[PDB]
Amino acid sequence: LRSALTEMCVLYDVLSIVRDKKFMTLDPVSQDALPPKQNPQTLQLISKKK
Amino acid sequence: RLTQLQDAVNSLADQFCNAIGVLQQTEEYAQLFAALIARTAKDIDVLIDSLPSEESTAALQAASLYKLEEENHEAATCLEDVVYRGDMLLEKIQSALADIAQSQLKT
Amino acid sequence: LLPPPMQYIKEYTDENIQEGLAPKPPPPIKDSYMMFGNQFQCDDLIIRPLESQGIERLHPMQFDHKKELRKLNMSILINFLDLLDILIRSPGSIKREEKLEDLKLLFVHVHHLINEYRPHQARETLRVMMEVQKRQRLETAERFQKHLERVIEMIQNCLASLPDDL
Amino acid sequence: SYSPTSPSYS
Amino acid sequence: MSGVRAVRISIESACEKQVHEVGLDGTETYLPPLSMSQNLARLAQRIDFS
Amino acid sequence: QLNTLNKVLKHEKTPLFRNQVIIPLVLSPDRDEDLMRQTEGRVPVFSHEVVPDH
Amino acid sequence: GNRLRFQLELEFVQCLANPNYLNFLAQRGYFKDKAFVNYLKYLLYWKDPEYAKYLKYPQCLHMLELLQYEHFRKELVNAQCAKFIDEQQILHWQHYSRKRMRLQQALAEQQQ
Amino acid sequence: ARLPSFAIPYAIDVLTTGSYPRLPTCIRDKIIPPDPITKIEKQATLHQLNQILRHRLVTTDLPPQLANLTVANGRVKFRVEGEFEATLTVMGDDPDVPWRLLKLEILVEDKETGDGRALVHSMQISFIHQLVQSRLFADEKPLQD
Amino acid sequence: QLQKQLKEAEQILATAVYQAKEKLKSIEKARKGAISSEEIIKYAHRISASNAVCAPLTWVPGDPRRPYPTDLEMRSGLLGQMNN
Amino acid sequence: RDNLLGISWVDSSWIPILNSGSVLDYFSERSNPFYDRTCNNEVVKMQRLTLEHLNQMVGIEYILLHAQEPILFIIRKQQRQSPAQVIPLADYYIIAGVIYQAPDLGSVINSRVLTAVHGIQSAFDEAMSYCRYHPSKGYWWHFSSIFQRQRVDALLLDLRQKFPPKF
Amino acid sequence: LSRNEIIQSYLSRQSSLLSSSARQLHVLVPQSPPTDLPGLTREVTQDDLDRIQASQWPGVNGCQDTQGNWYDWTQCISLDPHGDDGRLNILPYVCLD
Repeated sequence: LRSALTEMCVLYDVLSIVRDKKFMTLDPVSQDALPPKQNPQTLQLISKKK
Repeated sequence: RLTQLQDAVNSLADQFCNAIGVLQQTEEYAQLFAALIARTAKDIDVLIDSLPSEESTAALQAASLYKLEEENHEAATCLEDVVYRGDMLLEKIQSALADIAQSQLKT
Repeated sequence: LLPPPMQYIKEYTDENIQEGLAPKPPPPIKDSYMMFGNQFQCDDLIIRPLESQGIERLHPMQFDHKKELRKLNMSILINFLDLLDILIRSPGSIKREEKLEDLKLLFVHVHHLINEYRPHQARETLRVMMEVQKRQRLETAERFQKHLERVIEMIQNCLASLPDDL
Repeated sequence: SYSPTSPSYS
Repeated sequence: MSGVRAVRISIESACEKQVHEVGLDGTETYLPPLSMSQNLARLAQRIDFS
Repeated sequence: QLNTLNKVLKHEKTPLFRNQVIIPLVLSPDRDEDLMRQTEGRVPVFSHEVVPDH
Repeated sequence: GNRLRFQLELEFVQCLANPNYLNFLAQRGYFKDKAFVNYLKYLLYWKDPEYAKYLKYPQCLHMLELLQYEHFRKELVNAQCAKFIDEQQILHWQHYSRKRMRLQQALAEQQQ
Repeated sequence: ARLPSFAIPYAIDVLTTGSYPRLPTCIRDKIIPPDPITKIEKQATLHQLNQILRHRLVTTDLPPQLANLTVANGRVKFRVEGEFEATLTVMGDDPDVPWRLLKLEILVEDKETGDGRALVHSMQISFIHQLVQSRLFADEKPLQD
Repeated sequence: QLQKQLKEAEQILATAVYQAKEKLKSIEKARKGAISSEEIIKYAHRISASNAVCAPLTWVPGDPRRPYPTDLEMRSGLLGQMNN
Repeated sequence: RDNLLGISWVDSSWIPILNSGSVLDYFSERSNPFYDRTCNNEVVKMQRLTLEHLNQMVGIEYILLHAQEPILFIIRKQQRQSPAQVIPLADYYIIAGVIYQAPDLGSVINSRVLTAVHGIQSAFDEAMSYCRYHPSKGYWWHFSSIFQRQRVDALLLDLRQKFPPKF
Repeated sequence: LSRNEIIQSYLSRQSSLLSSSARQLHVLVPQSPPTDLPGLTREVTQDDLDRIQASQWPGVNGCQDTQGNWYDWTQCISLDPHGDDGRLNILPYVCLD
């Protein structure tokens, strides 16, 4: 539980550091996460199953 | 000492470099450069004058280290004998104090 | 391509755990060539390699380090003055190039020579080191001897005061 | 300024 | 001179003072007090009671 | 509750998050008393280790 | 051959003196295996003088001893550990040298 | 090409032994916990404490009321056979170390009044214990106080 | 008073002999210690030839010269190169 | 090549010789996972001269975006359709001579939530096995005062007043 | 590489002088014709070993200096070779902690 809390806290810290422009950025480089497979369907199926 | 001597030699050589650089690049600069270079040169000389002429370092070095080993052995024996005497004395005084405390408590 | 920071030995290791029995023995003292890091670092070598290997030697075998270091200091100042003299007469003379190379050589000769009279700094200092340790042992023995005498005197005085009071 | 610090920055 | 002869030279460990802790920006710390007369009571503190 | 809420928020006509790219401007080994207050005590004095780590 | 074994073991022990490599191995989970502790116990042959004669970087030996305490390997997975140990190592090194030099020079200049 | 130093005793230390006596020890103090003493050590330390307790007792004016004391190899075991029982001990150097009460067992144990129980709440016993311990920690006349 | 004086004397003796035992321990380490001097000189030159035994003259907080084999020396180092 | 976000590439020699002018060269050292031979800076190196040629021949042009003199040097990958037309592809940031790829605001958060909740789920499964609830008993989790104490407390306060504590 | 600012140049003088630094100069030591091993072939002469341990040998065990003050290898010599307030500082040759 302590470790889970720590990961949560680290994410919150990074989000609060993006909340402002203090030592950070947010430039949206027009990209596109292209998945070259049928990963989604298989993933969903296996996940639900287990 | 030797690191200081190496740094002084390097600074003397640099002295040449900075002086010439300044020149290519007024009178007070040349005066201070010459004075500093002469001073560091004299310092290097007086530091070299403090070097040692080679002596034994082996012949005398080996003889001295052998004598030192023998004397270290004999001094270890003497000091352990002295510690033996002190331990006997402390055991005696501790037994005496314990007997006195027991006799006082038995009363 | 893209190698990582180096991994632990995988070739061996599995043998060293074994079953806690029949283990591989310490490898023998390879008294020859090895490859630590990237350098060969082979065994059987000296401490200050002679300047004869790799460069000219301007100093005779008498090598009275103290006198030759003093001469080399003089040659360097005089050679600097000559380099200034090449600048007076012809800057483009070949002598400038010869002057620069020799000036480095004279300085290198000083650097080789400083290494050359350095040896007292180890073994002779080792000699003083051992003498100092022996002197410290003698001092501790003397302190014990004096402390024991003081304790004996204290015991004697206290004992007299017991029966003297009796 | 700020070279990577093996010993801590003074 | 040439052909130095190495003899059995014994040297004692140079443990006159130890730097238990080293702080930043210099400032050396010599925590080791080199004692025993009090170290016996220090070890008696470690001794149990319960 | 918290996980369902987070997933729900992420999937309700919100901007496309894969587009944006996080870039650090300045790193100074200087003591900061404001980032220590803002992040509630963790991650003080934005050093060099902290950007590869986070 | 035994020569390659000797060379690889020498390189590995000299590399162990790096806190970065130690944290690397600790995070990657190599220390948790009971094979690596036996390999470390076997690696103790470097304490002999005939083997220590070939060690260029001697700072490793002491570190190796710590690895046998079985509490040094459970920790050190943190990066702050490598931070602190490398800090203290470089601090001891540089401060010892330069502080001896500066103390001698400053005392000689002030006493005059 | 500037050569450094002959290294003085660093080379000697590695060859003579191995325990690096350089750098910081804080590594071991902060990362490695200390190993506990074995029973042999226990008995020797408790015998040293017995001698120290003998000295402290012959110096201190033990009450003549009872003062039933046994060294018990670690504790004077000051015991009245009446209604009180205490175990005082020292922590170090004889000149100025305070005492440690440790145990505050109450001897008044009647089988006609208190059946299958003590005679007073343990919390009150611990309160009296800490009170008398803080009172003896003043190095006034703790044995009697 | 006699008992107190005796105890003080005992403490003195104890500390003195404890220090003597420390010296004896050094002597026991030293006995096994005796070795060739030339060998000591060679090992000192080996450990001191690089920036390991002595911090460099100009070594500030920012140097490739590290107390360990860096990472480029590791990349060409036998270790992982031969494990690959 | 498995995951470009999870790769870091470095080189010690180039580290001391690093300056605003040489950052592109460091990315260009080749055998660097982030950069590619296909990029036109590489084509420019193969040819001759680097000037306004990135605005003439328009395509894959890695260009420095923001720079801090000592360590921080951010690089951006652009795909140009024409002069005065820029399309940003990705951002690779170099901290302390160590190149990383800038994480997406969302891929990072997805992985982060996954690790935290996976930890919470392992803890939950373990706690459920720890539990041993039954119809009889509240839930075995396997895996006072005799009231004569008011007079004792009165006596305690009495001895407190009589024998005061001495620190 | 232009430098040459009065301030930049002035820093150079102080830094260089600090590293480097009525005679108060060490006594001149002349030729050493008999070296203990090769020159005089007097290897293991007992007088030489006795002299190094306790007697003052001008260059084997110390530096004589002028004014008569004797400085052993472990000690640091403070001397003033130039005719100025600033004094050269030879740190110890051995420096055994």
